Amino acid sequence: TSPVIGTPWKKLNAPVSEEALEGVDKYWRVANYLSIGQIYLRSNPLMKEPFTREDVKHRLVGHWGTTPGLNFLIGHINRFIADHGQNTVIIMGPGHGGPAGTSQSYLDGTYTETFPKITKDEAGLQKFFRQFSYPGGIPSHFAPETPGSIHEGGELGYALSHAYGAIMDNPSLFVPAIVGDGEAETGPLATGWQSNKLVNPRTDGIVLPILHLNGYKIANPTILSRISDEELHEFFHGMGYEPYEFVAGFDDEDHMSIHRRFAELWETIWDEICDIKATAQTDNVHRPFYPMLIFRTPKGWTCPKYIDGKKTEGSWRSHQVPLASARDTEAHFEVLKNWLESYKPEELFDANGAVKDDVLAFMPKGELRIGANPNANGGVIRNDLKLPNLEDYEVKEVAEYGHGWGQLEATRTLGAYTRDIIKNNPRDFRIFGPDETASNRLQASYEVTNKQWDAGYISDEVDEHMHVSGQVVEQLSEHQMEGFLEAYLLTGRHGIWSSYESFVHVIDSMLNQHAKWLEATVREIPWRKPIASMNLLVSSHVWRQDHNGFSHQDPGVTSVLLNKCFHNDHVIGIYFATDANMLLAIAEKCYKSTNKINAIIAGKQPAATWLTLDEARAELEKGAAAWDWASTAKNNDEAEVVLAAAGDVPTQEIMAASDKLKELGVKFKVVNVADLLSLQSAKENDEALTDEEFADIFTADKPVLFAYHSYAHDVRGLIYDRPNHDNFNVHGYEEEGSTTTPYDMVRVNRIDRYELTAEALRMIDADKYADKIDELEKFRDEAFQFAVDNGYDHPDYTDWVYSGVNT
Amino acid sequence: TSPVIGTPWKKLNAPVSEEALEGVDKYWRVANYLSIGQIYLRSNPLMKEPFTREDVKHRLVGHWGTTPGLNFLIGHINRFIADHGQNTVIIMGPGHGGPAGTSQSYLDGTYTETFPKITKDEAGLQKFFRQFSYPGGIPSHFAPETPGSIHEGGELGYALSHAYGAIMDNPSLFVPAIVGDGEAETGPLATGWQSNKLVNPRTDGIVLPILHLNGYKIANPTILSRISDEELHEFFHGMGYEPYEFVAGFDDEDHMSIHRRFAELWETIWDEICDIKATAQTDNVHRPFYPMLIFRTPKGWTCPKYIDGKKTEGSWRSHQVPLASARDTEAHFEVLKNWLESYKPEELFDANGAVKDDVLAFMPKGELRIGANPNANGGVIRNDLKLPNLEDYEVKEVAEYGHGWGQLEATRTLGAYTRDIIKNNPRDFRIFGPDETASNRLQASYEVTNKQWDAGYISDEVDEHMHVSGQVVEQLSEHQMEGFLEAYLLTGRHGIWSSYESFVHVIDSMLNQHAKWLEATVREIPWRKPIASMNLLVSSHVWRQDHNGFSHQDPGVTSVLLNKCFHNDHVIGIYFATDANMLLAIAEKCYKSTNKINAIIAGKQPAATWLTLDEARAELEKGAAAWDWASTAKNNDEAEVVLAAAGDVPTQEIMAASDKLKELGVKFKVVNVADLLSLQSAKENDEALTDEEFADIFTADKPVLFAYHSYAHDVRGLIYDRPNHDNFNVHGYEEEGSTTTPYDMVRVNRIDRYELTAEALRMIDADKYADKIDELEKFRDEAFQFAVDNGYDHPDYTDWVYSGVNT
Ligand SMILES: Cc1ncc(C[n+]2csc(CCOP(=O)(O)OP(=O)(O)O)c2C)c(N)n1
Ligand SMILES: Cc1ncc(C[n+]2csc(CCOP(=O)(O)OP(=O)(O)O)c2C)c(N)n1
Ligand SMILES: [Ca+2]
Ligand SMILES: [Ca+2]
Repeated sequence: TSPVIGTPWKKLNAPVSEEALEGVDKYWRVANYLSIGQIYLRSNPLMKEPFTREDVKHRLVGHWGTTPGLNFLIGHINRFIADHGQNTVIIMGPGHGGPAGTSQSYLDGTYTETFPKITKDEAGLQKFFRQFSYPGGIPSHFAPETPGSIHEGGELGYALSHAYGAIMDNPSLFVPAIVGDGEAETGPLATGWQSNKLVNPRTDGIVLPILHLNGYKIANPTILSRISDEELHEFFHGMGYEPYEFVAGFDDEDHMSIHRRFAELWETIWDEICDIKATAQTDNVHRPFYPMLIFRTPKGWTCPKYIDGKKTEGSWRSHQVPLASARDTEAHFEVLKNWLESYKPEELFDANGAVKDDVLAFMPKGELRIGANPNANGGVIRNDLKLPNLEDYEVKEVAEYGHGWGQLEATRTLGAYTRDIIKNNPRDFRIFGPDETASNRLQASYEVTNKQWDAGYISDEVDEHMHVSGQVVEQLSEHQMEGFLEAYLLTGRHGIWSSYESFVHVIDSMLNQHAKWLEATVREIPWRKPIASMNLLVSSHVWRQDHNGFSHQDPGVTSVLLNKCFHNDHVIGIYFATDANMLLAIAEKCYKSTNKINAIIAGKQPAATWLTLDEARAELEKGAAAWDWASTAKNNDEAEVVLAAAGDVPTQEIMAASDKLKELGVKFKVVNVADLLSLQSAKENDEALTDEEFADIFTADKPVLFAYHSYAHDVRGLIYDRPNHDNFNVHGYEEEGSTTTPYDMVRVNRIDRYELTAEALRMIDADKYADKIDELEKFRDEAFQFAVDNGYDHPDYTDWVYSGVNT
Repeated sequence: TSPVIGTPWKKLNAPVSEEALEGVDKYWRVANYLSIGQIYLRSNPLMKEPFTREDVKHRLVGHWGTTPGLNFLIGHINRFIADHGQNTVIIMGPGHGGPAGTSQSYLDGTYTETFPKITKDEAGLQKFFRQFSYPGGIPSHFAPETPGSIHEGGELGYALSHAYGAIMDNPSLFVPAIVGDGEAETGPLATGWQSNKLVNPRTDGIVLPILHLNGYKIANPTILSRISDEELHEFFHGMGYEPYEFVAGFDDEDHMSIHRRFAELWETIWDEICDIKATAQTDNVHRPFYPMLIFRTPKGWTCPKYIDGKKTEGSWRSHQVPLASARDTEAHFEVLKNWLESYKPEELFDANGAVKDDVLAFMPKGELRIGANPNANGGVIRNDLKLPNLEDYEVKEVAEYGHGWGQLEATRTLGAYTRDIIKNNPRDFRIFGPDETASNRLQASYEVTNKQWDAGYISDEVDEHMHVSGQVVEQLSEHQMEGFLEAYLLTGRHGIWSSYESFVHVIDSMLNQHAKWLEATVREIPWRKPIASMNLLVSSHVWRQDHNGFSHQDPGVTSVLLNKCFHNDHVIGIYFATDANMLLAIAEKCYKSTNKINAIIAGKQPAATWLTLDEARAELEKGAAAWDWASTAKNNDEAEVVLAAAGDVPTQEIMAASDKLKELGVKFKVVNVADLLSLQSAKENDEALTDEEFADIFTADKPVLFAYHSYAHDVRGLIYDRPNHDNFNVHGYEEEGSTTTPYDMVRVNRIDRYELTAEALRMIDADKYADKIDELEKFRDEAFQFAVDNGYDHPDYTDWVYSGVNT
């Protein structure tokens, strides 16, 4: 569970001291100086004579525009943290403001504690400026290499989904979430505002949304800066917020007047947030209007108003660098010098290059610091879940009645197990769902918890399994559900979410950014401790989207995840729950895992159980296993064909084909694949089957019929350098299907049992079996015609039960 | 359950027809005519010449002031019921407006269907005017003898508690509840207004409170008529009502315009109530402001404006009769004649004496009639409870280890039993409690239902066992709990309420009124089918109010109920649950019971269990038993003294005395009274023990030591004519006690085991035993001193178990 840090939700009960504001104004000046430093200077950080074009970087990389606004807010938030003792994480939406985030960590001391080479003197300062967005150095964004970051802000949109995920089950946590006014135009951001109806002010922390209304994005004004102020205020009132607006920097008002006005506005906002938290201890079923701050300042604030007779301060022109070169002419270098000199660094550093005591006296200490708070390194908070005994959830009937028994909905088993994990790990585990938790059969969790809902209630006849507090959250937004969970994990908790397989593609780009976050962490951030995995139940999959049709038929997230499977990062898991027992073995491995995205493809549709839990754990350990109890061949040499499957439905059809092939006395080895990456080149993936183990399972020389859940391309790409790879006949999804029957779905994708049988016969001897083949092909048309005439599948398809069952 | 009658919550969707409103004014006129007739005329209803002073009544008995106003309202309600098809019960707050309710029943034709002797002609009018409030006739109030009444309104103040009880689990029922402005000054009424936070507009019906603001009570203006209209409006709004005011009859405005205005306002109020009922099918968690009608009309409306130079219309002087006598002078007869003529009775009756057809054409028919509605005759709705199996609740351990076993809280047993009653009779059974349901140990109910609460919710940390709908209701008003349950039974449902014994006295007057309702019903109202019994758990009793003290120590309710045990009405049960097993037997008896007020005196303290369920049934069947197993005497001749207890605690002390009498070789009978009315004079009660059965149990010649739960005066008055009654030595509560120990409570009322032992010896041989008697007296003064010194009771009192226990 999240730790209670400092003295939360405390009013100052006194005006902000003048000496604190002089601190903030000094922070701002030194942060802006460090920020311009990182962008423009390779050397001479303090402009010791001689200071020349030689000291300026050859390529200017990084963003000024957003930065001075961020520096202003973080200065004021640091003052606020020290005065109040408030557990604070910032979300930097404008992640391209990376200079503001590195400057923060430097100034609060966490940069030097984390990277000892980066000292507090002229030497460290030189290295600090140079290394920014520099080969062999650190990124342009508020990346995971930055202490204080749980949000890089590279792909804009997720500032609010992450803020709200961070405060869930974290009642002492305050999150200023700084939202770009351009970011506000993305879809993900636009729905994120609505998150204030899915958090409770007693059991969760508090998000303060801050609209960085600097008027501009890259090359355009922003919608929200160019609509009437009355429309802007209404918009945020209508999303359940109390909008405050701060305007500064558009006139000659002196900086200390600005700090006084801001510090007083912030404390008035803070006082309302404390009354919300005090009220929540008595009444947490009435949703308050949560403050938010419209922060309207000029983009590029404090840079030169004009450069080359073009407007730069208060323009889109300041977004990257207001001055495109400092090397090209004397005059341009002069501009950089007067700009850097405008902050008066001579008042900010002592002789040996360190920031003066009186610049940092107001700052917070120890774990309250932005860069040192454990919420911003949630692995140090993360505990192992108390897991219940896996054996308690096993489908025992496989052992009694034998392989292929029953018509169980596999995902109900993961539902029972996940229920009891929530029972034993209250406040540490959450399920998210895009209005699909029940549809994906995880509703067993409602036995120990509720859907968290902090909008209106109306009736017990409709409002089932809802409470203002609960470990399940649903909104119809893959972006919200991915976003919430990501931040929950990054702040040291655990969970899972489910989606219909086709609509996983809505958050492909979020999976990408989270993969990339994890790739960077395992590679080069050993201080950033492991977080619980992002566990995604991919269900209501293509083969059984026969009730919804072509729109809902796309297993392609497999292809997308395969694009994050390099360099032995081991940050991606792709699992095919063959059955309920294999789903348990995968759930066990995923729930115990850290630093991964786990895709678990599992049918929710009635299907057979093939494996005992013991057999499934043994198979999962390797990723693929021969099924000796289903093989007719006793060794590889005897085997005329290999029948391999990956997925509940490809396994059903391959297992049905095996039975028809066994009636013709064919010698065939059956193979199951639960771990896609177990098939990956041994050269790329040191956890994959060895080429000797691969050859053992799939044989060295025989024809392999491979029925795959997703697109054949997936497998054909993975096994390019595997032994016997040219003898893989890989059938998968083929962009065929509609509103039809389960049999038609596999038929039309040439993965139905009758086709898989015919293909095996073709691969053994098309001549010897030309007749049986022809008969199979005629049966396929017969079986379709049956569906069209009757409106359900032929009973040969429907009523089949593995020969190996005793009924 | 309560039946769905007519087309409930229907909008009219058109103006009221002129024809309908002509109807209502005729109704008003004829009902004013029938009402003055009942008060003043013994003969010659239609004033056929000669009409003289000899057609008047000698004694003028009945109330006018309220009646014209009631007649106006009832008329307009009948128009409403007929146009809409609305399930409707009225509550006549000013029950002294009896003439209005009888007038109603005659006109709707339920009077002639119930009393075929009272026909629709001059002959029937003559019987009808005579019979009213007249020897060997019918009462002055809206008594139970009147179809449409479930509320006499003799004892003012219960109008709203009855209205709100009536609507509970009755979603089709509409209850216009007419409240006197004088009734409003009473406590029970003043608190009754708040019942709108304890009812739900989906699962319960609607009460429309109508304040009959006629300006006056008997001799005084009413407070609510002489405060500003602004305060009046704010008052009702503050109590969660939408107040509507109708002012009429204080100017020369024509009757037909008054009708037009009123019907408009009525249909506007009805449209609101329909919108409330429609909304509630979707949102029944948000409490609406319920409409209420301030009806401001002159008291005595349509009486002479003056009589003998005294203001009568719009004055307290019309309260009874504005015409003090119609026989004292001729002038006074003229005033009566003129008054009766101003309704133009020749337009209302045909020369036959039938009320014409144009007068009733507008009226409701069938079961929608105020008279015919089954909710006003609840017995016709009353089903038997599906009762669970009494054996399933038995304390089995008395068989195992013998009489006197355990320290169980008896009320917990009653509570598990009643829990299962609710579970099996959903929407048919209710528990009421004045914030004492848990304190009296009846909270097992919370397993299957909740406390009904329709004010605000705030937190799951305080709002336990509470839903907007449930079968348990709690307010800190004994008047509300008693009132709600009364109306719940009258409308043909079942329930129980519990109270601290002392505080049952708050509602003595309501026990009186309901007993009298039941007395009259069983005597001469066979058409009024039998209603479920008013079952009252009387716990937290005098002996174990050692924690609260003197104020909480009053078992008087027994004394009060005995004053309603006559004529073999059998409308009062007074039971003492000896233990949990006696309580189950007493409970089943009460829950199957009808047309009774059952008072069940049972302790909630840890006590011994004396009887199996079979010994309990047996003992309860007759209402007293000899405990063979307890007696040392094997017959009545051998016995030296009879020990008798009524009540758990007297039973304990008597049984402990019995063990000290046993260890001195004394021979004694042990008797237990469970049903107090079994000791009643067999002259007075044909269910009481016969003088033979009595003398058998209590011997005919032996001295009887009687430990009585309550005041000794009770038993001393009940047995005045019983065998061996002068030999009864009755110890009971004697207004001694404080905040003290359990022993000191019995000690200071001379009913402790040591005094009971001493008295048994004093009644055998004051002299032979003067050494044991003196020693017992010295231990009483020595165990009290132990308790003062150590603050718990002497181990001899505390650790005692009956002889006949243990493995
Ligand atoms: C999803 C996405 N689309 C496009 C971009 C490219 N992009 C990066 S910064 C930016 C403008 C952002 O402006 P705003 O949020 O207003 O930031 P600020 O003014 O604070 O720099 C754009 C289009 C992106 N990073 N992410
Ligand atoms: C508790 C109680 N106290 C006193 C009375 C005696 N009583 C009968 S009528 C009456 C006045 C009632 O006036 P209101 O309710 O305003 O009746 P209305 O004006 O409709 O005649 C009184 C004091 C009573 N019935 N009940
Ligand atoms: Ca911007
Ligand atoms: Ca009155």
